Amino acid sequence: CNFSDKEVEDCVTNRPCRSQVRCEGFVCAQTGRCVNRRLLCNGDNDCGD
Amino acid sequence: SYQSINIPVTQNMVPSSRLLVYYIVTGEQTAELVSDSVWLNIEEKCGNQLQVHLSPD
Repeated sequence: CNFSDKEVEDCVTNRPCRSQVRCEGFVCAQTGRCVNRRLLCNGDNDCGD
Repeated sequence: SYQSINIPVTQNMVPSSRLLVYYIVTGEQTAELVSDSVWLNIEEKCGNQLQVHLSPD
């Protein structure tokens, strides 16, 4: 078969969505992983970056 | 920013009252009680406002 058993179309932003899950921790800027502030300066890459 | 403490210093506060302000912040997961307080010096005044005088001064 064609591999494209999947197909996708773009849209306008008809409506907002509440995806903006609140991180109280630090946000690992490049990854967006939410890490607890106690893991800052931890000596360990607990972020990705 | 937050509403100030806008309150009348009613007679019960004389001569002195103490203001303590507090909140609990849940943090990431662990709560902390945060508080501060100040001594408020109040004018010495009577509730009766009683006055006495010789009428034939």
